[PDB]
Amino acid sequence: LRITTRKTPCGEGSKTWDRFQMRIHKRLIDLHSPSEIVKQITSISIEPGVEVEVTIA
Amino acid sequence: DIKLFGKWSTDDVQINDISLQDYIAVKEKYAKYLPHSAGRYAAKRFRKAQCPIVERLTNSMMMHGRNNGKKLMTVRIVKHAFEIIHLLTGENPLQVLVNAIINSGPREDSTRIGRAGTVRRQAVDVSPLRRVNQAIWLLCTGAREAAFRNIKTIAECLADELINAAKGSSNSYAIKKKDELERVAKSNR
Amino acid sequence: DKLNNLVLFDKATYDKLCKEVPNYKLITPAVVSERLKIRGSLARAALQELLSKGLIKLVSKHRAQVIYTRNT
Amino acid sequence: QPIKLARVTKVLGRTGSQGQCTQVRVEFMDDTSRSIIRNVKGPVREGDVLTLLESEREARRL
Amino acid sequence: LVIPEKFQHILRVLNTNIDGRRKIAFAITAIKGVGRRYAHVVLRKADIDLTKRAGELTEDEVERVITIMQNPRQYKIPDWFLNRQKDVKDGKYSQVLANGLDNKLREDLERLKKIRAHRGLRHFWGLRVRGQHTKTTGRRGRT
Amino acid sequence: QSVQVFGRKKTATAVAHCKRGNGLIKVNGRPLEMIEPRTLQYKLLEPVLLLGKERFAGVDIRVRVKGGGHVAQIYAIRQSISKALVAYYQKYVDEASKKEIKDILIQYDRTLLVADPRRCESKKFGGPGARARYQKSY
Amino acid sequence: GRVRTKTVKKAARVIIEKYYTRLGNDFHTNKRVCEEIAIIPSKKLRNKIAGYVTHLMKRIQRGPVRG
RNA sequence: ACGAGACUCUGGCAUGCUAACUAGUUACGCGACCGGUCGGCGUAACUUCUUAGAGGGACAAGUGGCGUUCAGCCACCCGAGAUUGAGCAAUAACAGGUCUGUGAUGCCCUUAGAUGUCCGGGGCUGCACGCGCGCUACACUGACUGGCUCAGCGUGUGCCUACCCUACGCCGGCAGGCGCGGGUAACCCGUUGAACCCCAUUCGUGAUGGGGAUCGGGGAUUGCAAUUAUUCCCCAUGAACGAGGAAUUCCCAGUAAGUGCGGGUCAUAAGCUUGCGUUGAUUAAGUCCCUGCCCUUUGUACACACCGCCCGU
Repeated sequence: LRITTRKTPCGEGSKTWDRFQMRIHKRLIDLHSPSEIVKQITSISIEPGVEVEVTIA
Repeated sequence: DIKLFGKWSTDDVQINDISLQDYIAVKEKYAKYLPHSAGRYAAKRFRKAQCPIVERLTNSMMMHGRNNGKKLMTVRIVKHAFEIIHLLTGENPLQVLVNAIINSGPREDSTRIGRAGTVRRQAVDVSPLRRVNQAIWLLCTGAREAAFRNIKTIAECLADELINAAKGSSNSYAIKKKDELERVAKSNR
Repeated sequence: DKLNNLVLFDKATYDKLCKEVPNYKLITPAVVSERLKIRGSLARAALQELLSKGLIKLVSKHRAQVIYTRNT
Repeated sequence: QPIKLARVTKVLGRTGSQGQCTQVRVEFMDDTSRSIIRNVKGPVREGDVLTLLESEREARRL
Repeated sequence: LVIPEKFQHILRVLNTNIDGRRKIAFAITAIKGVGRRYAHVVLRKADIDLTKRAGELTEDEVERVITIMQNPRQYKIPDWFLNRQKDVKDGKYSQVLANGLDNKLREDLERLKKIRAHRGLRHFWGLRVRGQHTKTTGRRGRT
Repeated sequence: QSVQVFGRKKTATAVAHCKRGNGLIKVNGRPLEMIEPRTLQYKLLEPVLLLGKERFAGVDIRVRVKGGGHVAQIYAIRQSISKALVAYYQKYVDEASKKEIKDILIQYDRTLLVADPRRCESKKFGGPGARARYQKSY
Repeated sequence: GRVRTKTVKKAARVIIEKYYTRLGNDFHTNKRVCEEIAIIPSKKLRNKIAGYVTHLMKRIQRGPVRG
């Protein structure tokens, strides 16, 4: 997510541009398991910063 | 057994100048079917002179305005005007071009006066590499000015300018500017 | 007012168009248009007509760069 | 002046207001007893041959 | 080839100073109402050999071209490709030779100046109105 | 089944799927000579006459190429073809012939099987290009 | 420019001084021993130190080392 | 010790590894002639192209030359690469800009204009004018159906709001409307079918098919009215320009230049700007000549520091 803004809060100076970058990473796993076992598996150990979603395939 | 394009041979060419033969490449391993190869010649010294002479000559063809960066158009206008010189003369175009370069590459001209000085100019030897650079530049520029404001189109001015430079006709821009450079060299002793 | 170059197949056009031109190896529309003082379009038309007459073989032509090669 | 080629034998250095001339020792392959300083123009390597229709002039040196 | 009779050098459609050396559809562009694209369409519809100039042709071709020109609606030319479609006062019909309707489309401009309208008076003053900004115009040869 | 060899130039990339055959060469629905430019055609023909038609007579390689630009799509077809031939020979028949063809290709063009590392450089603000800068008045 | 920095030069000096016995004439072995015997947080810095280590070893092969 | 470097992200190589019906390479029922085009399919060889995850790889490492025989520089077999590009970036400062970001702010407005609510309309879109960035042109290396071949960055279904990208058929040469919807996205646009290279038919040295107020009339968006109307598809004319006398920006290899696309712009709105591929250069391996800046020595009666100080009438 490259987005570029002007450094100065005014118009004075040289053309200076902040180039802010946010990177988003995606993982997918597909399993053959009943919903109870998947639910038990998911909430066994997590660390803040990752978003986990369970979807029907 | 490599031939330029499809019919030009690289065994009938001879330098017979000894001055600029390592900076002209038509007979050695630098033989190829297409005057379009990009390459890394212009990224280091001692490697810029290994580019084939026809490759450099077609590289310097495009210039001015949108015409720059159209190397394929240069390949077309080089196969053209080369068919034209071969039909006009009947001789091998590569040897004619080498003759034009030998006749057009200046030998001596003026720069700054030795240790220091800028009021006037002092005559010095021209390197073979800079002289082939100058010869190619004059060839291209004379051709494009000959096309400039003229009824005749491209692939003609290249052809006639090259053939006059090979023969020495004053209508050639390359060798007339050559003689001009040596006249400045003489006048600035 | 306007510069005059012949846009018709005229007496000067018909003269030295099929007998003396092949004696010169350089056969291109610009040279013809300069020799007999016509436009480029008429020179291209004349070379196309003489090609259709089955006189001289073709080498190439993109839009206006056409090459004719003799046999003698 | 007699025509006699000279081959580069050592690249002395750079001179000129903008540093474009190059001092280089050039030797004539006729007696190998003469090795004169020549200022030259343009990209000059070591070991090429410089055509010389004029040799009565010398480059500033020493 | 050489035509032995009736070669013209000053071609004339209607009080128009046009060249006879010019190619057909390259000289008839002098009409102040139609030309270029409309001319090409009209001559391609009238079945004229484009590969010929404006002198190596018979009079019938020019006659029928003029007839189809002065009567666009009679010969399958739509009411979208032309510049006299209905407008103020009364709708305009028939595009005729030279400034036969260019005078008609300048007299509406005259009306716009005579009624004292903002757009009209800006047309009178020499200030273009269709969206033209003014920052460097009217700087060379201004009064 | 491919020799798994690929070939690149600029952002373009080409791979020659390889199988036992009789030297029929095809590039994405077309053989090696009907490629459109007809002036870059010599660039595509470079290998097949650089080493001869006989070497391209006992292996069927189909070159699939994905990338930008015409000429950048070239220098990928040809390099992929040459390096696919060299890898096929190396892994199947022997090395002596493979070594001979590799030496031939390198001598003609050292960048015949190595990729060209150069890529378009990023653009920095205050200028249109990588190294060009906006004009200003003093 | 390829001039070594006093950080790389100083670390290579300390490595030669303290761990001479393990260090050899090959660059790659120098890299491995420098990784094993010291905490060098950057692969590039490891490699610069190993290269200076190799050059220093060649210098001792010449004979005396001044530094 | 800080800064430089180191650092991080990037650009390039691993047929080595963890592996992927949101990607393809391999799995075949016209085998269309008796060994073949597929993304015209003729409806379970597994990660090689694609995907950035962990390691590896380059270090002046080997050779030669120069060099305190140091630090290093130059040339080469080899190697993907022998200098990728950026980000950050010290001490001190400038009366540089910003009170047009806010109870984050030190002063006036308190007596019915105290803005905390509000505007119907015009302003920076209009001018005798000089200036600054950039585009369209400078030709027959250019054009007059363009007929056939591709990628790159990356954006997109919204609760302050139909306010998205839109695939497919219907309405018309046209801006636009209808439907079924595909896409919350490597699931759809998209295999992102533009710039280009071609041509065994048509421009030919004009002021013009190299060109724009091609003057004026035909157009319109499930949303306040397109008024010197910043939106718009159609139909000739024309100003002007023959490389632009001074003065000169900016340019070290996928660099300059050659063009198109995507965001910020945005209810429609790119000559701007910010990124992106797309073609590939004679040119430079140098220097202090100019313009500056830094350092050293030197002089100083300056220290508010030469925009200083100071003398006399």
